[PDB]
Amino acid sequence: ENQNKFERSQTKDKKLRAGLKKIDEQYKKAVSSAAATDYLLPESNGYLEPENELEKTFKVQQSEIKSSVDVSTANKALDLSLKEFGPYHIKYAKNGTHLLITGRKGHVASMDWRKGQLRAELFLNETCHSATYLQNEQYFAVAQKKYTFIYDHEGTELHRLKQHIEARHLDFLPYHYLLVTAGETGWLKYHDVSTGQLVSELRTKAGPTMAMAQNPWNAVMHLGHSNGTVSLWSPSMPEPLVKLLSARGPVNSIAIDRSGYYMATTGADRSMKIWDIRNFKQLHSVESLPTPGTNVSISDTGLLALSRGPHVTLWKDALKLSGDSKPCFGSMGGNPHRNTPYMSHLFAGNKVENLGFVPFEDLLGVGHQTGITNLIVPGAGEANYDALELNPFETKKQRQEQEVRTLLNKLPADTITLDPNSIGSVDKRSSTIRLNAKDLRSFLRKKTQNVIDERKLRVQKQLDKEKNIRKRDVIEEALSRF
Amino acid sequence: IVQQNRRADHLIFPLNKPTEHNHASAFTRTQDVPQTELQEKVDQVLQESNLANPEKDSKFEELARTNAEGAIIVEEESDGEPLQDGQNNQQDEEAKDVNPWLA
Amino acid sequence: MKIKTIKRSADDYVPVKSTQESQMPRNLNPELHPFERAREYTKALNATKLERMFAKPFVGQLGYGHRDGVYAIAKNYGSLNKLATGSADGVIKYWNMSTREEFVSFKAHYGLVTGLCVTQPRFHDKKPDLKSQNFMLSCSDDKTVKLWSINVDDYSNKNNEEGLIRTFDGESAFQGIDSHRENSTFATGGAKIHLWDVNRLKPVSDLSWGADNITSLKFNQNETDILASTGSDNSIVLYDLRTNSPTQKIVQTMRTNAICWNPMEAFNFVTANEDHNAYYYDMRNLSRSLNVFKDHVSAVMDVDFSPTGDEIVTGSYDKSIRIYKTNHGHSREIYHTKRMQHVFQVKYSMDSKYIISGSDDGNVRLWRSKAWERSNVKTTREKNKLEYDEKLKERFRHMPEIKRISRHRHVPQVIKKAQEIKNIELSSIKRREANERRTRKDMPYISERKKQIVGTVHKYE
Amino acid sequence: PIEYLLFEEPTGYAVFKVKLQQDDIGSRLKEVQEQINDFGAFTKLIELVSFAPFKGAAEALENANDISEGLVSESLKAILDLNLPKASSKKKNITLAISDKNLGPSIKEEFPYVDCISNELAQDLIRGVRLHGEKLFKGLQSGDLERAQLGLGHAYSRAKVKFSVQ
Amino acid sequence: SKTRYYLEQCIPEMDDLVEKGLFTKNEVSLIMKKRTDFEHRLNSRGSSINDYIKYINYESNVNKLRAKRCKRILQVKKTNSLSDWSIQQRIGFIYQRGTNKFPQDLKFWAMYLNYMKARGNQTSYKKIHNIYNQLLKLHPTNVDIWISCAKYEYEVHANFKSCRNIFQNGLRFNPDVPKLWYEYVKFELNFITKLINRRKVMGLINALRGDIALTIFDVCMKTLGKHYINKHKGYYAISDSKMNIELNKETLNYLFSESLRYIKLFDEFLDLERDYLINHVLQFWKNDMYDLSLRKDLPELYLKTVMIDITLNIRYMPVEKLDIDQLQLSVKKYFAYISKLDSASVKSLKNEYRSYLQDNKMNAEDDKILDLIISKL
RNA sequence: GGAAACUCAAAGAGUGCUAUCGGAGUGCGCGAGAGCAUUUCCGGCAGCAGAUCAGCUGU
Repeated sequence: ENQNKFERSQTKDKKLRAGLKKIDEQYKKAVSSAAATDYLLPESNGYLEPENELEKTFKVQQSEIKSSVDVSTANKALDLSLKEFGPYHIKYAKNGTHLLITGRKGHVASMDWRKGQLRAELFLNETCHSATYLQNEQYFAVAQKKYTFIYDHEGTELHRLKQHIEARHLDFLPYHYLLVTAGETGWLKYHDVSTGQLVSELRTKAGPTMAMAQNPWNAVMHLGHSNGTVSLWSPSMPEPLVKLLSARGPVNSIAIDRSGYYMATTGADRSMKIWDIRNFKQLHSVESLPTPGTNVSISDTGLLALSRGPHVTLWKDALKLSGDSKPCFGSMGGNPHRNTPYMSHLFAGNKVENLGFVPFEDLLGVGHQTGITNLIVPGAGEANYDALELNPFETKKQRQEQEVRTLLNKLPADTITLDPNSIGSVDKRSSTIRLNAKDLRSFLRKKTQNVIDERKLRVQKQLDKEKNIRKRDVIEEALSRF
Repeated sequence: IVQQNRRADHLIFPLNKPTEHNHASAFTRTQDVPQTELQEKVDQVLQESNLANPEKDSKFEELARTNAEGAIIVEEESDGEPLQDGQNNQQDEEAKDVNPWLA
Repeated sequence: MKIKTIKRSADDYVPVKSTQESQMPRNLNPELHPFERAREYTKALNATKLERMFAKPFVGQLGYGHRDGVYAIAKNYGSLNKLATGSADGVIKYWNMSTREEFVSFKAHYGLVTGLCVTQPRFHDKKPDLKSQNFMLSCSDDKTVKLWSINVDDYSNKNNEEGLIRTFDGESAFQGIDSHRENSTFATGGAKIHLWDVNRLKPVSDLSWGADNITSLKFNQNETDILASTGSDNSIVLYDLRTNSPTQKIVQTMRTNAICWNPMEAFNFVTANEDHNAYYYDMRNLSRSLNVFKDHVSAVMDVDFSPTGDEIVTGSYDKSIRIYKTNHGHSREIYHTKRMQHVFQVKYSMDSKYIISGSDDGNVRLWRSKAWERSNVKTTREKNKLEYDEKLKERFRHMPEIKRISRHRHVPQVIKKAQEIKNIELSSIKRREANERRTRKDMPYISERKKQIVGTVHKYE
Repeated sequence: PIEYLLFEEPTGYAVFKVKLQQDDIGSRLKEVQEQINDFGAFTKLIELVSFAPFKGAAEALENANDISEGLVSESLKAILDLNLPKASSKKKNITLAISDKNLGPSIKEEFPYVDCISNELAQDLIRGVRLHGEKLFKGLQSGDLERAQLGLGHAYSRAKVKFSVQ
Repeated sequence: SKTRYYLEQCIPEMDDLVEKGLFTKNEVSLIMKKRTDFEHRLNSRGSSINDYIKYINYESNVNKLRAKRCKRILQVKKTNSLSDWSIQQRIGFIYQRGTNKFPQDLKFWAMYLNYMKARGNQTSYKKIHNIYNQLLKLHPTNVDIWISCAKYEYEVHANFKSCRNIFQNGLRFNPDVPKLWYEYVKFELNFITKLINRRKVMGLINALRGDIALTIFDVCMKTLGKHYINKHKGYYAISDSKMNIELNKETLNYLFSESLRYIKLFDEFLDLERDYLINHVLQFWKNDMYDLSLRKDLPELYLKTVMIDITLNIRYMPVEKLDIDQLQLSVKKYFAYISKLDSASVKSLKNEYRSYLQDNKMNAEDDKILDLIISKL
């Protein structure tokens, strides 16, 4: 019933036939006994249902959902409204514990939010573009004016970066301990934050990087230029790994599902595209949205969210392959075969700056001009985190244990292709029928070396000539043999 | 036997039938001789007059109006005063008889 | 309108008391565990690096060694920690390997001792008192085969007949023995092979093909009534005591030093000869050596199977021992030390984890077979970690960088240089064979598993 | 083959089933003979399966005198008759890791199907259970060991001296 | 962990428990998270038998609810699936784990034994023998263990050879409690009465005296005397004449206080050669130990032996005319002892007069007689 | 300068804490099973009936 989520995509020798039966039987048994775990999964996800026809799902606002929601989630529904520094920006941590906010004037605050524990506030006097955590509460990087800084957990300036000549799109590849930077110059550079080494400096050659997302599933970096090109990169090849034509003009935002399959992308020509990634098929377009949506994000369940400046619009289940789950904007003519906004919120006069879904709770954080606001959204959070990797109930001991284990299991930087299941194969020299060899005075020294080299060349030429030799009218018939 | 010894998936090396004996329960005398003086005196008394299932089967090989309601206390007394091996053999024999007459 | 939102509730996740263990809630989704193959690859690479970090194979000597280099080692088969070593100036010793000391010593003979083995010898006019004293017998080249008791505190049942229970004496010399493990019979080799039992001073039977000496023998480990031997006509002979006769004979290209049966197949044996490769024969078809283990540089002085039935220990005339698996045909790995010269006798112990090697310097050293598995009883999460990353190394052993980490050793410079020149000689002779096969037309593709056999009585059936 | 162990203690007799085995060949190694010292691995190796306390003080003195001359007594023979299984002659005879070769023949005389053993493996296994002491017994007693062994020692000393208390 | 392993092993019962419609997914996730918390509390660092008890209570109540929803929804009793024996298998695992991790609490041991005796219809007496033998091994001293499952082996299976075997094993294990000896005599008399009733049932449908009880009485007397003496005099055999003699008088007093309890709850038993084995008791207490106490200390004890030896007959009849008919024997022995005693004569006179007063025509005249006339007329 | 540690964070040592189809029968193994496996009573239903079980009634 659930084995598609857990699925991982005639011989002569009798012992090899039995071994193949054993290994694919073990594959089937392990997939079934892994799929029988969601019976033991701890809790169920959330939902708001229409339960009628007049009760639409997007005529529901924060007052009634905060009334009929839990007290703990209602008190999680924060508003850290700050006005003396500029249009704010969000990044929650990898687990949903810490929050990192950034004003465009000078403000950078890294803080718990379910506890009132402000653990690193720092003002500056230069425009801080964005910011993101590295692995923990411990180290967080800010893409400042013209040098990216990384900071300790209390606020001491750990490192200016000599490289990264400027920066406006910066995030982290977690299992590799990589920091990825894209700036207003045509660069994209990788800096490992464990060894401290730079890894690659990929010249983009496509103008300034307008937007960027990260794929979680294979750690490729998704740039989006002013050409409308969505390119995907990795530090193997200096060329872009693939390119896409998403929108026309520039693309202002791009966001990847956590399963790596789906890509949402919103341009500047009032256009949105939904893409498959593993087949690169444009799934469905969305036109007719009134203003070019500046930032799109995507939940952990498929519940995406456009952010058109004053509006934020959340569509539930708009990533199927059908033509029904195309995200529309209004039910016309009595048509229940559309996809209206699952819900929506309209802020007053402040343009929303960026989104971000809280990882393991049911709320969408959005940052704008006057500060932060979280939105209670019932299905837009993964309910049941897995405690061996992410954990919203850490201690010091297990935080240091996860630090030392992931630093021991740092995947090397070469191992991020387009498909990370492709490191076990043979190297494109397959030979399915494998030919296993069964079924086929210094002048004088140099001169003698040249003699032996010329003899080896002549023997090679004669063996190839013999190989080619082995692998290959009346009056002239009378006048043959001469 | 060596051929299917190289087709099996995990070989747990106690291969043959090992020493797997149940522990000396308190119900069974181990070496079948009196150890203590109490065992000495009680067995030298009980050498002569013991119900070693022979008199039990001979006096319990009995068990219709008596089956319905006439011997409603006599059958209870007989089935109560029946001993262990006599009761087990009676249960097995009556179960086999009911298996023959009710299939 | 019906709404809901997930409830962490902070009691089924963080505990109520202090001492109980917090929950590790669990979701087995390939969404939430993204990099499967690269992460288990890097766990395999860390497994290989940690195995190289813990590759500490040597465990100890025992005693101060013998006088002048061992030449025969006999493990017993009932108990675990008892091991007899016979050495060159007629000195046999019976070691308790637990405390790594010797029980008793004997000036056993005058000349070179040649072969010893232990027996639980059932006499007919005496009960086998084999839970209080243990019996070993030893043949030398001064025409004597002595059978000895040993007082041993393996048990504590009793409370005196220490040594030299009896002495069989032979016409010619003697070259080796082994004891048939049932019914107190033992066979020797010398001028021709003889079969004694311990109730006679004279040989019960004589079982040669012709008048040719026999270098070594070995009985089975099951189907005990047959045995094999090797003589300096470069020949492997089999014998069957049920028919009381020799039964087949192959002749290889060089002299077989030490044969050894398999204690789990009962019809396969390994064969260690002076050409530098231990052959592995199937008995009931002796036309093809169904494996050949081909990594030494000098004469292959001894081999033995582990009682788990799949690992081969071998010890060369060059100063090195190797451990093979049966199913591969090349070396798993190699031990060596500066202070051992010319290892002449190697034996697995019955624990199947410790190989007893005996050099010519005098010492009887010991080694762990798995050079990284320690011997303590480990906790269950540690045993899970060890078996899991060992299975990862086994599954990923074909990747090139963890192959080039898991393969290399510090092979001593003598063995490395001589194996390098042997490799360039073999490549040169293969090139000349390719030229000759480029010319000629009637040239058989001679199989490597049948390269060394040059003759078989009872040719084909 | 060490599968039952007998320990004698100044509150009572204990008999331990040996769950898994000790490494015999490497039994002088550091990484094996620190496992006897630490506790988290010794209870992987030895569990308590019987503990009968002699309760009379004079019967404790009498058991101590019979052990100290190397002779079986009523309580020891009682718990071995209870705990030690009749290993039938098809399989083997049972083994018992006792502390001394003076005691050995006197249990082999009385029980035929038992087989005593004291090599250095039984020596350091009994040493490990002596070191860990009370924490093996998991609460099957009423009274600590040291005051009881103080009284038993003074009584055994006076019974050896036959000291005139007049 | 291993808590993950136990929780993952309990998944197929909820699998078929939802596959048949008697439990939907919401409440089965509810019981699974409750069992998750209970099982981590069970496998904590320093858990408790209270936690084992209440987890067992949770599993028994979810079993009762599963049977109730089975007889309500599917309207069948046994679903012939994995869903039926799984909860009892888990309760067996929890009781085995609790008796391994906490072996000194007989309350928990007894709850395991009562649960297994109740489920003997599904899993027979071999598991009873196994857990009871390991209980006997881990607690040889506590005599209530032997008494309880000897009562089990006699009243549920009635296998007298194994019953006498475990009584003799326990009596070898601690021959210094009075209770085990006395209840062994009680079981031995129950067996001999059931055997004589078998003989009477043979006679109804138309040798073996109390020598077993008398021999175990004799070994009871000498062994409880010796071990009471060794319970006193702790480490050093006390060596002074009057102290040794007075402690011999003390153990004579305690030993006769046990023998009178034997006479009491044998007179409640009697139905047999009651005067035969009571006179064996009194022949032993005539032929005394360490002191020969008839002319020595405890003369009140000597008077009580004389009183029992005289009033041996009178303790059985409601028809006291037979007591007056045979009272010539009682008053004849009474005169034979009054002729020997002087002030114990007076106390014995008061005792016999109180006995006849508790008791109360031609024999009442001829063969005291004042009370005999006052009861006859 | 003395430091209240009850504001919190990063760390270092010492101490203590756990294990790895169901009862019989039936061809069966040396008072006896640790298992090989079922159409045999079965684990279908209620009633007599000694107090949720022992003997039966059909099915």
